[PDB]
Amino acid sequence: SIMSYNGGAVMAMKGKNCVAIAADRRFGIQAQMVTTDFQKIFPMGDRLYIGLAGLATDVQTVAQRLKFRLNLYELKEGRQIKPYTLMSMVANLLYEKRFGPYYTEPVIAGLDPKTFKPFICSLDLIGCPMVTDDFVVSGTCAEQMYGMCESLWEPNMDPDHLFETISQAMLNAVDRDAVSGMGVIVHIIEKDKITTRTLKARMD
Amino acid sequence: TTIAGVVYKDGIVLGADTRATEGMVVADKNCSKIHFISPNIYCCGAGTAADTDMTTQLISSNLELHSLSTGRLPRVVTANRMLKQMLFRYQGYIGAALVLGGVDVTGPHLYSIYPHGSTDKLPYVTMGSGSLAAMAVFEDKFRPDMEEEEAKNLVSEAIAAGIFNDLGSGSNIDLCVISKNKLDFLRPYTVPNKKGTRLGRYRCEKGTTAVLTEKITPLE
Amino acid sequence: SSAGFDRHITIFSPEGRLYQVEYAFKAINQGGLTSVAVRGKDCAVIVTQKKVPDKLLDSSTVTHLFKITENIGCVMTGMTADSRSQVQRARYEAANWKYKYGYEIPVDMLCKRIADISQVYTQNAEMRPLGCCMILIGIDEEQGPQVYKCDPAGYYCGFKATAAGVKQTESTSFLEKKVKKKFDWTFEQTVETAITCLSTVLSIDFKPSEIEVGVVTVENPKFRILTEAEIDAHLVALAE
Amino acid sequence: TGYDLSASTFSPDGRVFQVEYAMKAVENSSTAIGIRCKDGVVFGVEKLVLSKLYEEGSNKRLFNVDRHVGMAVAGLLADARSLADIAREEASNFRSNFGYNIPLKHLADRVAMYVHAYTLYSAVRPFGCSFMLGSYSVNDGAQLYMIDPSGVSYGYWGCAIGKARQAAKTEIEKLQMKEMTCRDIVKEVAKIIYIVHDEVKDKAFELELSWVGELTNGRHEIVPKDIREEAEKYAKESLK
Amino acid sequence: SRRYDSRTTIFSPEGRLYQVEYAMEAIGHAGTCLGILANDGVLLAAERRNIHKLLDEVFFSEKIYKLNEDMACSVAGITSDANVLTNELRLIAQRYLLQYQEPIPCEQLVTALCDIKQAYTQFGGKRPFGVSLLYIGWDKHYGFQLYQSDPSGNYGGWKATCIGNNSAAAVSMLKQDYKEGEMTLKSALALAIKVLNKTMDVSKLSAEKVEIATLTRENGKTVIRVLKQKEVEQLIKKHEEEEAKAEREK
Amino acid sequence: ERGYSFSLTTFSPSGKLVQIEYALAAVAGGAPSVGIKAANGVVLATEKKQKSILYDERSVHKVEPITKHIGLVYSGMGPDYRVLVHRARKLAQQYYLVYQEPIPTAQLVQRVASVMQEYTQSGGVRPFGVSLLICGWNEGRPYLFQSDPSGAYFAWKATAMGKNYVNGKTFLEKRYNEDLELEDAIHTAILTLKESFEGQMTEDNIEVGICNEAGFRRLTPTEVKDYLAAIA
Repeated sequence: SIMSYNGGAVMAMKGKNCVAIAADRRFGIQAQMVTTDFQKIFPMGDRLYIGLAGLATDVQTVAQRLKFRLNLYELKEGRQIKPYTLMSMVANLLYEKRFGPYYTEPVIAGLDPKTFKPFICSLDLIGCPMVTDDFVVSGTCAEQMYGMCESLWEPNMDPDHLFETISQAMLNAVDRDAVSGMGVIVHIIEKDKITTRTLKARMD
Repeated sequence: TTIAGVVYKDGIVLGADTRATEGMVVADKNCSKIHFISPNIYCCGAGTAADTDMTTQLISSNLELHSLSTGRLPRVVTANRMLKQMLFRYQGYIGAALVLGGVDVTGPHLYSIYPHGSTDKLPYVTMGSGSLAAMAVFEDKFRPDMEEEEAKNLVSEAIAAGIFNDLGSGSNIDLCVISKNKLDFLRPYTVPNKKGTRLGRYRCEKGTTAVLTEKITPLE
Repeated sequence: SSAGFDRHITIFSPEGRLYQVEYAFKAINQGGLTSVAVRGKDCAVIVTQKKVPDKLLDSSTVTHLFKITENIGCVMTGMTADSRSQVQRARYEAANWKYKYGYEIPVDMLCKRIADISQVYTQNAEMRPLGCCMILIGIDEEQGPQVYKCDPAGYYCGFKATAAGVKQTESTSFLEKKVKKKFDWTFEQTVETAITCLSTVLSIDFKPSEIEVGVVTVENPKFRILTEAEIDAHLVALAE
Repeated sequence: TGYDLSASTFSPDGRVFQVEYAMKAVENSSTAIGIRCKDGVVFGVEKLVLSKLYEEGSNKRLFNVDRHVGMAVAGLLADARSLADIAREEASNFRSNFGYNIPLKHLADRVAMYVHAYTLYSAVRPFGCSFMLGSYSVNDGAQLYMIDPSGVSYGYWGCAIGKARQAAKTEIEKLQMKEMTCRDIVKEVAKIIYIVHDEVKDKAFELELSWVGELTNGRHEIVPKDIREEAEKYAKESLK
Repeated sequence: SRRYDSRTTIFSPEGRLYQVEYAMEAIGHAGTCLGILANDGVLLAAERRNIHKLLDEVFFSEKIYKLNEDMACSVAGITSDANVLTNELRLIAQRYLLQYQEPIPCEQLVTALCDIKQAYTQFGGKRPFGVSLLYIGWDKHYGFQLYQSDPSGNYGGWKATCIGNNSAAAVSMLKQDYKEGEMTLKSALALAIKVLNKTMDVSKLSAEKVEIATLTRENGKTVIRVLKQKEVEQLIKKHEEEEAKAEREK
Repeated sequence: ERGYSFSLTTFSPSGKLVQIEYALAAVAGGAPSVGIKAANGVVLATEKKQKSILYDERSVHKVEPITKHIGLVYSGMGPDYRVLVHRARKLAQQYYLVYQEPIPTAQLVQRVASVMQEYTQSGGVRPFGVSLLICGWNEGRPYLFQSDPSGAYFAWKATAMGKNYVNGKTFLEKRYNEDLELEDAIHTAILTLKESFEGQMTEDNIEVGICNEAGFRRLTPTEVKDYLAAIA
């Protein structure tokens, strides 16, 4: 398919007071990789990221159009953007191309800019929002990622076991996938600091 | 997806499930398919999820603009006229199955709107994939001028019929009661299904994952 | 005083006035005509004379009473050509309410549409501001009868009994002495005051041919123009 | 002065002089009258021969808008042919959209709004024309209308346009109009033209007569003019 | 139709312009601003024209309009004529970033605005902008920069500047007390308190009447600093202390 | 039209804009009004006189809502007020269609004045003759803003527009203070309205709307007659 042209996987997971997000590193064309440093997670302010998966054209395109509208919003207002406000912003930007759609599926993770309250959501390729309380996934290897998080997620989790759960969720699901792999980067953010780690995966 | 509605002797009862599928995989266990339009009119959606969301916000924006200009309460025939005229112009490319219900000065009114522009005023309607199961409950057990608790028994029975018979449906049951003065919205009403308990401890402790490179960035 | 082109187009004076619109208020007065509206407890009455100076001039093609919709009638003052072009604006946007919104337009919502149009004539500075006046009646659900007035300046307000034309300052001085002294308004109570207010300002005691009476009542909400026979019935009724 | 330049500026007493100037521009033209009997409308236009100036039959001011609708123009000439092109165009769209013949009440209203539209802007001038509208229908009767340069349009039983207007309508009301057949009126209209316009002003004049009615099956055409010749014979019996 | 035109496009019979000179004299009244750099960092001096005691002051930002993560401006002229220009110039800097994914250099942003301001003077008879404004910013090629703007679409590079007619005498002070690369950021600040002491005829230099905003270079952040009202007051008391110290020689 | 598009407002040789100064003269001859922001909500009060005993009072309104938390009054000319109300009604909706969130009160005044400033620079039209007062309790702290026909805008603790607006300006400076309540603010808003009104003050002579954090609310003539006890 068009979604399976380059492949990819984006997973976000809500913890107790922190939130974690992870993605793979492989950039390829249908059988043939090119590099292992293709960025799919982009910062949108502090304590709030966004992940993109699908066709690599629309990954680099939407992440610049969203950054275009974001800097105009944070200069007309004095404050930063709320996570609900960004979800309504992205859903507007995908619905404008209703019939010539972008081939991407965004994942938004972040905290409250006032409290420690986390937030996760994911959207369709035409812009239907969907908020949950445990996890959201996107990419080609979706069904393997549902089998992990339905069997490993717990409600109230410290940032240590949240890191260990989302690590085992990615390393078992992406290695089952063929067109995705070549390393996994994990962002785990909280109220006071941002921790970014790279995992040791199978490079085959 | 199974939505339904009925008109009892004083108002309108709407209902739906909260499952939103994707292909053959359950994507959302708790969706929301009953929408706000005005303080007296709600609407239930079916079909393409983004097409129902972006349409129901535009009409609710226009009726807020209309009623604040008139200074009065909106009418259900106004929202019917906007939807059948908008969807006909887009020639059915916007797939949105709708159930429109509200209480006016003239009383309760119920409509069903098909994604081409054909509209029907009926005392009871069903839309969605499992709409055939709920319609068999309606025709078997309808009588005119029911009470409120008799009608709430009927809709929650009909939505549950689409839960246990259709693959695309099956979750918690929403309800809403719109009357001449009272407005009730029940995001849980009946939980028919649970999840079983986890038997095996699967947790390995912190340190069972190999990490290549870490990075710390403090904030304020 | 004159400054720039304040006497010519729609710009501001140094005092804050603008003269072209207040030149338009006495553009009504060359018609030589006076219209009277009176709202009662369950009825609303328009009354207006006409002048037919020629025997060769017809009788049915003179009347200013203009049926807008089945429930809304109106009367026009000012010059004739600006008055008639105002009417098809009102006829067109009354029908658009039925097509866009389904139900019947209120009498108050129509005067918002008219006065916002007449704003733009004032608001833009390359178009003539249509020196004619507008008076509506109509029945509303749970509100009773109504009487409104639109202006070439573009503002509207409801009334209880308000005349227009040439003789406002004499008629409204009559009605203020008439309304506020605790008068109960039946059907014929409104009609008898509608003739005798005009019959004392103009001092005529007329034949039943010169005047016209449009009526609406909450027993028959249709707008209705009276016949000279039943006009003569009410005319000798106040002749005790 | 100072306020009479554009057609978008009001005078400081409440009127527009550009419309006022174009009205008496119509007054300087020759006399065209009109009248209706109980089953038809009779037109009559005096036309002036200057010295020779044309093949007789040139530029006749009795136009022909529709099969059952006729004109009788006066005032300026070139703008009258423009209004004839508007009125022929308007009756075709009624035929195409609605599928039957245009009523004369609507055809007067659609033209008069178009005449009104050139009285509001500084980019165009008002028309310098005035005319008549005659028709006949078995479901309607005979109707006769009249449009000024300002845009006021209503009915008459008889009217006159030109220099001789008030002096020409004094003897129109002397006739009976209800009981007459139009063939009697054809030789009547000849003498009203022939009484007025003494040859002190212009020595040579010539009479046209147009005629629609029940005898003409609703269709509009000219009189048999060289045929039957009872216009000029019966008119020149006014020698004393 | 033709007699109502104002003809704000024809030259003067002297052989010069006629309408722009009327516009440039409005800038000298209603506002007084300046900015000074000589080393790492740059300041901006503002002045409250309306200082009435019933205003909210809840914007928590003022004439200093932060238009970018590396630039801001100080405007003086017709007030809401700037709000057209500030929203426009903010988007020119942002559509550059969409095109290249690299921050806009401070030079060619000013050229983008000055082509817009000229375009109303070239053709149309549209009323020109009665707006002059300043520029501060950091780039990868020259570091800290100042730019003056004109209603005519003319600009230039500066190191000490002026807007207000009261600040025409400040140019005489800025020729007298300026240095060549010795901007410790207390010497530049005490100079700016010294300028607005003599120029602004409001006595004793109340802290609410003025405003100072600075831009310092961080590691990679380019911190734009709008300093609060407490440290204004100790800077005024510092300058009042230096005036009492310097008068001991007399 | 034809495409003339030339602006009728140019600079003076002194360096001023004359038509904007003349439009402010029409604002100063308008009906008096006042607005006070006191620590929990904003109180707006206008001065509505029917010229005759024949007018209806429940028809024409002055305190006008924009959203469920944003109200707006004026002092100027009547018909030009209803233009930019309907403009601002629609303009609040495109924020809500995009962001799915109620628009902040500072965000309208950015956008409403941008409509109003560009409208003066545009060709072949006069400026408006209406000043505004905008209120709203967005994010706890309430707000009170004032625009004008010159396109500018400000932010007042308490101010007054209309006739005798400098006399009520000195009155609000002495009578009002830093903090009050909502009920104290209505008492002094009528006290500055009684400063310049006519003799009798009834439920129809004035008309008052308020903001709360519970939302924007317009007062009915019952409670205004009820608050008219201990007048001014």
